[PDB]
Amino acid sequence: KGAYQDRDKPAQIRFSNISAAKAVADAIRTSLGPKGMDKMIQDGKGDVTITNDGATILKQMQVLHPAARMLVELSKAQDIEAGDGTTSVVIIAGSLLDSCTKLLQKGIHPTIISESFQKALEKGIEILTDMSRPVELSDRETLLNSATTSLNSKVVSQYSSLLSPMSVNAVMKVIDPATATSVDLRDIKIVKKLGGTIDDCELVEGLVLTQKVSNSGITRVEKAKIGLIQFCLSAPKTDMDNQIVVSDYAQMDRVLREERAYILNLVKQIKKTGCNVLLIQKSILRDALSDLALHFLNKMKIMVIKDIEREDIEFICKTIGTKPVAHIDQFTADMLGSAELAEEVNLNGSGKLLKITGCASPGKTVTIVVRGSNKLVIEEAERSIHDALCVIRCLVKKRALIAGGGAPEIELALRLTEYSRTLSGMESYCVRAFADAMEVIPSTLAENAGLNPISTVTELRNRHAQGEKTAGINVRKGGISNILEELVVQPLLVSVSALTLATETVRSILKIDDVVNTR
Amino acid sequence: RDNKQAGVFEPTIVKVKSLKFATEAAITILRIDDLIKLHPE
Amino acid sequence: SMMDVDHQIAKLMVELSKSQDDEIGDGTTGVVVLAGALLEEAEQLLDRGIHPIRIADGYEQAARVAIEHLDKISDSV
Amino acid sequence: MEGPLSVFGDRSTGETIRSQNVMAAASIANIVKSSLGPVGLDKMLVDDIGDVTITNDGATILKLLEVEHPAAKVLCELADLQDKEVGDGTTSVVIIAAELLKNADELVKQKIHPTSVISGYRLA
Ligand SMILES: Nc1ncnc2c1ncn2[C@@H]1O[C@H](COP(=O)(O)OP(=O)(O)O)[C@@H](O)[C@H]1O
Ligand SMILES: Nc1ncnc2c1ncn2[C@@H]1O[C@H](COP(=O)(O)OP(=O)(O)O)[C@@H](O)[C@H]1O
Ligand SMILES: Nc1ncnc2c1ncn2[C@@H]1O[C@H](COP(=O)(O)OP(=O)(O)O)[C@@H](O)[C@H]1O
Ligand SMILES: [Mg+2]
Ligand SMILES: [Mg+2]
Ligand SMILES: [Mg+2]
Repeated sequence: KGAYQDRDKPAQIRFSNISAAKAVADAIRTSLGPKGMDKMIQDGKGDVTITNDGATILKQMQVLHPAARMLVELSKAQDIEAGDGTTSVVIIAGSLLDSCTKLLQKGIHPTIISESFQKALEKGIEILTDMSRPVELSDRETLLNSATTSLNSKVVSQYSSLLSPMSVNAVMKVIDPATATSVDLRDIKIVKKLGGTIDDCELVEGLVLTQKVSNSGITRVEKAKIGLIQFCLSAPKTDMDNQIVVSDYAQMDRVLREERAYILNLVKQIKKTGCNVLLIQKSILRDALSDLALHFLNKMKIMVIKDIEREDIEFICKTIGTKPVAHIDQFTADMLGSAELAEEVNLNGSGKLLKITGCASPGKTVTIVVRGSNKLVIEEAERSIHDALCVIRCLVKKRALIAGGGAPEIELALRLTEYSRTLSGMESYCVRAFADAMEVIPSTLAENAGLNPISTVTELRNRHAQGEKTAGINVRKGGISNILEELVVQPLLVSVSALTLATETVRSILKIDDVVNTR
Repeated sequence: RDNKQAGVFEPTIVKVKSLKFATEAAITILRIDDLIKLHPE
Repeated sequence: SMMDVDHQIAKLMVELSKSQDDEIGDGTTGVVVLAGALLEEAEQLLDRGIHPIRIADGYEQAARVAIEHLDKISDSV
Repeated sequence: MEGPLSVFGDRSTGETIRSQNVMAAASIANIVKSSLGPVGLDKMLVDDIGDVTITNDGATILKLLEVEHPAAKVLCELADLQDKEVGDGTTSVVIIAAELLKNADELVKQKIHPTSVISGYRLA
C-alpha cells in the first residue's frame, strides 16, 4: 500500500485533455497524404475556406478545449519551423496522448511517461538522422521531387508538373545557393488574381503590381527607367500650419500661376533624368498627385503609378534596383531603375496587372501570380505553393533527405520497439507506447489510400525488419514498395521537427493536473 | 442536322473555357469531404 | 439499477449486470468491468481499421478459449 | 459539443456532405436548365420590393439570386467568371459543372477514390 491518491480530479483532467487531443487528431486524420481530402470551413461571418492544410484547418475551426488549443499552437509552430508536416505533427501528438491513456491506467506517473518520452524522442532523432541522406542544392531533380512530394497532398496536384518547377525556381532565384543557410519567403511575392485556371500560374522574375496606371493612352513602356517618389507632386505645403493671404486681385492670378510653375518645375526635373515610369508612394495628409501634375506627366509621356504602399517600397527597390527619392533635389539618374519593359496587361476581363519585366539589377526577388477559377481554389493553391516553398526552405536549412510514404514512421516504430525491449523497466512500456503511437501515420496513409491498414502496416514493418528501411506505402500500385522509385522524398527537418515539437507538447500536457476558470 | 451547313456556330473559346472552368469547379467541390459550419457571433 | 442512466449503452450495461445477478447472484461488477475493458480495447482495434464484426468474432473465439481454459483449470468442492 | 471535438459548430462528414454539395450544385443547375438553347424560356425575378427582372442570362440569374450554400456559391461565381472571360456559355458551364459533380459523386459512392475521379476528369 503506497499513497492513497485521495484526489481524482488530476486524473480526470489528464484523461479529458488526452480525449480532446485524440479527438482533434482523429478529426484531421482524413486530410493526411496524397489520398487525403480537404475540409470546408464556414466561419461565423460566412467566410468559406476549403483546405488540406493542418495548420489552416486547426486555426480556422475555433476549438474550445485547452488541449485542442495547444495542439493548434503546436501546428502553428510546425508551420513556422518547417512549413510542412502540420497535420502529421498533430496526429503524432494525439497518438502519443492516446498511448498515455493506457499508460496512466496501467498506473505510471505522468513524470515517468514524460521522461521516457524524452528518451524515446532522442533515440528517434538518432534513428531518423541515421536514415537520412545528404543532398546538394545543385540536385535540381531532388529538389523537384521534394516539391512534388510536398504538393501531392494538395488540390494542386494535377498541376504539379507546372507548380513544382516554379516552386523550385523561386527559391533558387532568391538565395545564393553556395552560402545560403535559410531563405526569407517574404522575398517571394504571391499575387492572387481571379480568372483563368491554376495552369495559368506564372513565375515573374521582375515586379508585379495591382495598382492601376493613372495615364490614359500610355500602357506600355520599353527601355523603362523607373523612379520611386516619396514626395508629393502637388501645391507646396509646409509641415507647419500655412496659409496664403490674398489682399489684392492680382495676387489670385499670381497664386494660380506660381502653383502651375512649381508643379511644372517639379515634373520637368523629373523628365530631365530620362524617367519614363514613375512610382509614387501613397500619401495621406497631402495629395501625392495633383491633376496638374498628372496632366504634365502625361504630356511628358511618363507612365505614373501612384498609391504604392509604404510596405511595398523595400520590395520594389530590392526588385527593380530603384532607390526611393524623398526630395526632388536628390532625384537623379543614379536613383532610377532600368527595366527592359513595363506594361499594364489585361487578364481576359478579369482585372489588370502592371508587369515590370527585365531588370539590369534583378536582386534576389521573384513574384508568383496565382490564377484560378474560384476564390477558394486560389487560396488553397496559394497555401500549397507556400508549403512547397517551405519544403525547399527546409532543404536549404538542413541538407538532409528522408524517404516518405510512412517509411520514417515505420522505421521509428520498429527501432523504438527494439529500444524498449532493451530498456527493461517501466520505461520499457512507455517507449513501446511511443513506438506504437508513431505507428499511426502509416495506418492513416493506408486507410486514406483505401487499403487494409492492418495488413499494409504489418507488411511495412516486416519489410523494414528485413532491412528495406526505404520502404513505404505506394498509393499508385496499391501496396508496399520502395518509395524512392515513386520519388516520395521530404526533408529530414520536417519529420525531426514534427517529432520534437509533438513530444514537447505531449510532455507539457502531461505536466498539467488541474483546470481553473479565471474570473 | 448538319449544323455547319445550317449556320449554328459557336466560338471555340466558348466550349474550351466552359469545359476548363466546369472541370475546375467540379474538382474543387469534389475535393471536399468534410464541412465545419461555425455558429455566428 | 439505482443509477438513473440516459445513455442506451449504459442501459445495456445495466441489463448485462442484472442478467449476471439473475443467473448467478455474484459477479455483477466483474461483468461490467470486463465488458468496459473489451470495448476499450475494441476502440484501439477500430482505430487501426479492423471491422467491428471481425473484432466481435475474435472476441467470441477468445471467449471460447477462455471458457475451455476455465473448465480445464477448475477445481471441485 | 456532444462529440469529443469541442468545436462550437456543426460538422458534416463523408457521404453526407458529398451528397449535400451535389444537391446544392444540382439545385443551382436545375434553376437554369430551363433557359438553355433556342427553345429555352426566360425568367422573372422579384427582388422582395416589386423590382422585376426578365432574363435568360444564367450569370445574371445567379447574380440576382441569394445563395446560401458554399458549394452553390461556387457555381454562381463560376458563371460570373464565364461571363467575364467569354461572355457566352454562362448557363452551359453551370449545367456541365453540376453534371460532372453528379457523376463524380456517383463514382465516389461506388467507392472510386475522389483523387482518381479528379485525375480522370483532368485527363478527360
Ligand atoms: N505520392 C506519395 N506516395 C506516398 N506517400 C506520400 C506521397 N505524397 C505524400 N506522401 C506522404 O504524405 C505525407 C504528407 O501529407 P500532408 O497532407 O502533407 O500531411 P503533413 O502536412 O502533415 O505533411 C508525408 O508523410 C508523405 O510521406
Ligand atoms: N480475499 C480476497 N483476496 C483476493 N481477491 C479477492 C478476495 N475476495 C474477493 N476477491 C476477488 O475480487 C473480485 C471481485 O469480486 P467482488 O467485487 O467482491 O464481487 P462482485 O464482482 O460480484 O461485485 C473477484 O474476482 C474475486 O476473485
Ligand atoms: N439554332 C440553334 N440550334 C441548336 N442549338 C443551338 C442553337 N443556338 C444555340 N444552340 C445551343 O444552345 C446552347 C446554349 O444556349 P444559350 O442558353 O443561348 O447560351 P448560354 O450557354 O450562353 O446560356 C449552346 O450549347 C448551343 O449549342
Ligand atoms: Mg505536406
Ligand atoms: Mg462478489
Ligand atoms: Mg448563350
